Amino acid sequence: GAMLDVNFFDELRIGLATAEDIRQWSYGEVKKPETINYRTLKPEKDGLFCEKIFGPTRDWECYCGKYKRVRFKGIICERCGVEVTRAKVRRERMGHIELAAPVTHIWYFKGVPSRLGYLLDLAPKDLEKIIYFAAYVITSVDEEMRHNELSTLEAEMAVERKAVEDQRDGELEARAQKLEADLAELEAEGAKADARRKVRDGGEREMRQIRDRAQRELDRLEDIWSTFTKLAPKQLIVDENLYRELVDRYGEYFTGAMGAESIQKLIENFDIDAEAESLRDVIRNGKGQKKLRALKRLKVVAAFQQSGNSPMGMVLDAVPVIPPELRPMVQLDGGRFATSDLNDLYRRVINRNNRLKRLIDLGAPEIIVNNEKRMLQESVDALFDNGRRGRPVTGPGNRPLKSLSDLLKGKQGRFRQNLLGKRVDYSGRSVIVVGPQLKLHQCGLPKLMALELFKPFVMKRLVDLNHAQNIKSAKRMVERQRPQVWDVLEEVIAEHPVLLNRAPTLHRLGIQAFEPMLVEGKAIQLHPLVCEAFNADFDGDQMAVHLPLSAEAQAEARILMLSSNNILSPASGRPLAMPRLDMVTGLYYLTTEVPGDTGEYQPASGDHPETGVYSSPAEAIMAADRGVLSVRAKIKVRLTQLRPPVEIEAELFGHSGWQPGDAWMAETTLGRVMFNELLPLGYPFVNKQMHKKVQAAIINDLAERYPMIVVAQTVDKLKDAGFYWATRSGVTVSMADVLVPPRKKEILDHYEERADKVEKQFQRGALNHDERNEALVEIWKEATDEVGQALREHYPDDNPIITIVDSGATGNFTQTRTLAGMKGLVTNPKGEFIPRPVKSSFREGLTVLEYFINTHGARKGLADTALRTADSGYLTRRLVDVSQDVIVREHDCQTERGIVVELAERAPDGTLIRDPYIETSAYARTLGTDAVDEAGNVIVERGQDLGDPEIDALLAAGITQVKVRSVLTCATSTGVCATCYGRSMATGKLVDIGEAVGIVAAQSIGEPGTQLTMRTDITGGLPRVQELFEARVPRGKAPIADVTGRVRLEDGERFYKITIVPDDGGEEVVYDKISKRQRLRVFKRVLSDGDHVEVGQQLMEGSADPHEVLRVQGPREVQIHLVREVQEVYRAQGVSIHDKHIEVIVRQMLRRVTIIDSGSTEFLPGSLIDRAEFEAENRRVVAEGGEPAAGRPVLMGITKASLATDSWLSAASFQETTRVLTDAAINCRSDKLNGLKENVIIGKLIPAGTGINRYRNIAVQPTEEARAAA
Amino acid sequence: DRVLRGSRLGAVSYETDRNHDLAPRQIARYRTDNGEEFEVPFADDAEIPGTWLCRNGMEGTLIEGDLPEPKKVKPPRTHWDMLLERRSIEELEELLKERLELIRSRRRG
Ligand SMILES: [Mg+2]
Ligand SMILES: [Zn+2]
Ligand SMILES: [Zn+2]
Repeated sequence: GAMLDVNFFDELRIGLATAEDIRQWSYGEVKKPETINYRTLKPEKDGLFCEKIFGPTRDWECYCGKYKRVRFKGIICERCGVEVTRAKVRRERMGHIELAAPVTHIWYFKGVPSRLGYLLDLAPKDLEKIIYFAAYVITSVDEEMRHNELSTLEAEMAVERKAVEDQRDGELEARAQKLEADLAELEAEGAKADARRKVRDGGEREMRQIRDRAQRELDRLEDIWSTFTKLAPKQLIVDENLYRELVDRYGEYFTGAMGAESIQKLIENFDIDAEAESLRDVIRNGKGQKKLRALKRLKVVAAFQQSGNSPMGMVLDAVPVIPPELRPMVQLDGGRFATSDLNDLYRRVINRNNRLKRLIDLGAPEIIVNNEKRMLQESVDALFDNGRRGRPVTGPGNRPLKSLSDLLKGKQGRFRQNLLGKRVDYSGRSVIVVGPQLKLHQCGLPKLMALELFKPFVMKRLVDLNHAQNIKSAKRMVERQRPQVWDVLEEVIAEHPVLLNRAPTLHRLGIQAFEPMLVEGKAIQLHPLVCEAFNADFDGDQMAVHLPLSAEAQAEARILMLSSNNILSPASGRPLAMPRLDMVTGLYYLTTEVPGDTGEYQPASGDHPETGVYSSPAEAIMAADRGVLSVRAKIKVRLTQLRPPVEIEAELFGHSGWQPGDAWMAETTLGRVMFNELLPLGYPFVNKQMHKKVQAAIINDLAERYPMIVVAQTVDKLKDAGFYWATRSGVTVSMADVLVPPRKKEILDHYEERADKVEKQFQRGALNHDERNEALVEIWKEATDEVGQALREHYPDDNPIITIVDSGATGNFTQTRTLAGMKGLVTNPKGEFIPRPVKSSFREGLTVLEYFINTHGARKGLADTALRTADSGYLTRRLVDVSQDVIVREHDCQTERGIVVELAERAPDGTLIRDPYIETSAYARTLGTDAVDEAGNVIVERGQDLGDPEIDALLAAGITQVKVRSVLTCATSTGVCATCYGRSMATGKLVDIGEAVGIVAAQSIGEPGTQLTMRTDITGGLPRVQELFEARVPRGKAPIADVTGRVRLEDGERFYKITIVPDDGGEEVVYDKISKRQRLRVFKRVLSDGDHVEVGQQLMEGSADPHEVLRVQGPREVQIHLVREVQEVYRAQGVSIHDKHIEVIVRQMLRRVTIIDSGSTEFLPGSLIDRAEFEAENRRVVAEGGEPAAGRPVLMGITKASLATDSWLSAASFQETTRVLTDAAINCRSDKLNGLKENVIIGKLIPAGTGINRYRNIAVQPTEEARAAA
Repeated sequence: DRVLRGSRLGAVSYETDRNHDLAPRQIARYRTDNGEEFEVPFADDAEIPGTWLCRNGMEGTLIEGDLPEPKKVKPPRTHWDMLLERRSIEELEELLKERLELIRSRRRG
């Protein structure tokens, strides 16, 4: 019911037009190529802007001007013709053109494969001659009347040929009599007979051409009779003169036509069922090229068979007209007029159609008429898709006219260019400054921005306080900025959350919601902790503010996207509100311990007591505020309000030390007590030195064991104490605090002698150039590491630079090595090393040549960072477009399958060394089965969350192989069940039943781009990940095994050739073209000759294509390979991604199965279908007899897998929008509106998060025990 | 750099869409040649012409037989008439009979 357009959609179905549907849509028939009057600027009558068709131009204004009142409504005016209504109906009122002669579509002819040509079984170039009026084609030919006229008109044909032969022999006899006359009138005179033989030869040649021309017209008679006997439908007849011969002699007993109406007659007299059965018989019985052709036609043939849709849609009798508001006839201030280029094409089609109608009522020869038909057909094609066939129609400046299809095609259509994004109201942006007194959920706001933002709210409030009695007075008061608006503005702005966003928005934490508070000034203040999540520096970066309006949207920005409820990154579960550089330096200086400092506790006795002890931290604070104590001494306080560590509390109170009350002694510092009071009351005492890893562990454990509000208040107190002790710590950089190592000249002389010897040996010609450069590279790398060792040995611990480095605040040791020491080696523009190298440090200052050498590497890094940024954006786009449908649907899939987990493999001496990859592989995943240690009891039952205490229990019990339940093995239809996915890391508990895990996975994978350095011919960087998800064959193709047993290591000349000894008794496996660009595989030691191999052991050393490993070891070990292969790349940069994020992508790759046996089930060999359909394929058709359908697992790249989707509306957004529509149009492919890409386009609620029907039909009512209290 | 202004040729009002106290409406019915009704809601105080253009393609007449007037239609420029304006009857008939005599002597022999 797409007439009144109710707000309740179920499906969107695209079909195929008919002339009846078009004339039912239309509100008239445009018949004049007129738009406006040149002087009065009013629309014309029966033109492209005809008001009678496309409604009026002003609100309830008829054209003469009589009826101008809203009391008139829907009343057509007999004087002017129009119906009184709003001017908004010019947006959606349709017109149609009437066509004198039919014209076919351009999409069903020109777009290869030609769908009409496949339907009617013709060549496309030989269909071009039909539809462009250059060849005649016979529609239908009689058979019974032709059958008796075969005999009768063959008698007539023989009689006509006999009369023709009589004419021929009469002409030959007359020419022979003239030849005998030439004989008589040459022979009678006795002269030179050479000229007398010339007239005889001319007469002979004349007789020859007479009989030759007679033979040619006899051949013409034979040809017309032969072709009449060969008369069949779908026969092209070239040479319309010969067609006219067929008309004058054998013009009856058949019907022929020419052109689009001939195609229409052909399709009308075309029953598809007989050709469908014939194609079925051909593909069932035969084989080969004819069977492949029959299948390729049988696609669209069976589509029309299952369809109730007519096959008449290719021809067209009435082009529809787009409403005039979509092609605006705007004018500017200054008499300049602008149109949108469709009016020229429409005007052209109108002119051609009117001229053809005039000629067909006049009566004209067929050359004129068919030339007019041809240019009309070309005009319609130029309207629908300008530039496909021949040449595009251009205009002024020779730009081709943007047709209808270019409003959808490409990057300027209504599938991308208005579906990337749109500008919004209630927005704003400014520069940002640090707000280090704010609480975590707060953010600043300048008043000259917030007044503009909250303008309607403050208008309503200051009307309600009678400062301005009407809205216009309120608006003028706000514009003049009278001083009452601020006291109104605070009350209207309290507890009204706004959003913040910094472009570019990489991942999910890029948009966070904050409660505003007013800031005098011009810059948005910001909490200093969230700059880590926003990736915002303060070099002048600009954030943008939006504003939610509805009660629903304010609820979402208050509960979901609030800044205090996003502490853990969803990629890995590590915190992102952890204190960074400056406060980390503060806490490091606070909690370090210095021996030899003032007022230390010593037990020096026999004369006087210890003089280090203190009764309470209050007394310690008083003493430190005096001159006696330092913060970082070592004392023995008696705490009372801090819970002791577990060992000490077990020693003293056993288990019942309720640390609110009791008292105990501790030999800490003061600073660790002062820092440890910031942590909550239940938390055990720490007593360590607060390196950044330790702070990450503390905040991670705190967020696991405590609520988020406790975590937020704790980390805010941490920020305050961190800044206050950072400014006391005396971190300064001065040139007396950058010490050169005092051994650098000795080190450089010792390496310089070796370099000089190598250069001398190349000077004598003892080696080649690349050996020289390699030896120099090795010498200077050893020298650089030696001087770095000397520097780190020399520097004392309490230096500012090494303190900043060692705390984990920022930087690494290489930057200190360059700042004092040596720069090392600098690369080339190509990427190789310069063998010079730099031997100076930035404290001592470089010289001119060294600065010139350094400039290459600096500029190269500067350009390639932006290049890597663009490529990471591209990768994120592809992954989002693949996995934008995996959302949580059920609660329990209820399977028993699952993957296994390595989990701290057993040592050969025998112990459980903990495996280093557990937090990204084993943490936060539910257990598929139970775990039992040495056939005793179970330790952890099915369904447990598998956190740290379960991990410790399994490790103490001494087991490695658990069988976790996970996605990959999820048995739901679409999307995954909640109990498989495990603990969502952004909450620390189980996921809900609406979470968009696919988009979370895609953003968490694609965000740590721009930190993937490749190396210094096998890919090892970001493009290695890019070819992995595309699953293409890699460059460094190291092959794998195909059977186990011993192997024959074997090398030929300059490239190797290894055969494999089989143990199965089959053919001996032989690998042939092993080039010498690789090395041998090292396993367990080098690959030996006669060494025992596996069925899938990699032969060479490098990479294997996954298609091979799918073919050998099946569908399981590809995923175990593909997870571990990608995850290795991120571990090379110290970046942690949990493996369930990659697990969603690899699940989407293996959805499909190829077809090799269509058998008796409906398919085509070599085609790809979903497994879940293929499961129900051989559960329905195998009832009452199984039918052959052989399926193999196929692994496909992400761009290939996204393209072969099913919701056509989403699929049109990628490429070939003309092609994507034009075959879904044939199949009547109704969409489902179930993904997330399509619901954004048509503006309804997304079916994920607060859009599902569990969470949208919630009824809210007071309880009845509280009803009576009201 | 380049920011312009402009408006389409038309003004916009602001009323309320009440749906009760409308103008009194007569509904008229027309009909094309091919049996196509086109219901035309006029005013109640409105003259009804016998013919009216419709979306069907032609001027559909009234469904009444009250005004059946087919009168004023003719082709003003026929080739025969503009032949008659320049050529006389005896000259044209002489040419006709000469060509008839020629084709009689050609087909007959
Ligand atoms: Mg910046
Ligand atoms: Zn009017
Ligand atoms: Zn599941």
